[PDB]
Amino acid sequence: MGPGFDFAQAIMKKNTVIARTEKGEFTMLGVYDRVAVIPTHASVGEIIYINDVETRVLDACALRDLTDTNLEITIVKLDRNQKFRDIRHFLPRCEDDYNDAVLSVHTSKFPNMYIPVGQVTNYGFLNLGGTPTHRILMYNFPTRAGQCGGVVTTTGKVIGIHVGGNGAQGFAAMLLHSYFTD
Repeated sequence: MGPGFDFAQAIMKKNTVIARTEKGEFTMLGVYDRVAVIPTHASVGEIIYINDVETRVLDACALRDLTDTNLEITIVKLDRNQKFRDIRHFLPRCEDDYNDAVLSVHTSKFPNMYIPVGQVTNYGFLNLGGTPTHRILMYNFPTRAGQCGGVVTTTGKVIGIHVGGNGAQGFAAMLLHSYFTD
């Protein structure tokens, strides 16, 4: 409908796949080469389905900060025959607050879904499903089961992936440029 939705659509149309694990179907953001991200609660194993194709997992790393606290981001390298468009230049370098974000989801359940979530707070610490978690972004939208892995964007920046909610607020794990240096 406007420039926020434009940037979000551009990311969804080229940099997402549908990932299926034993724990469900997730929006999965491809960042560069064969490297993607997914919430750690997806429990990625040795094999994952990518757009309903059986795919070997070459590497999976559940990120933690240097306090050894959960960040809820798993970086996956996929044995796929095709590279993602490199979007690392759209990743923030530092922790920050944002105005006017969009949460975008693409699964069998919720195809072509875009949600204007408004102001995004650098929330920091969250007890996420009983797990102490750092680098959490918060938005005041009643997000639902099926939106985990959703991409959070502003115009020109990919800032996070949706990892949970409490019925009134939604929570995303930050993406930082420093996670994807190679």
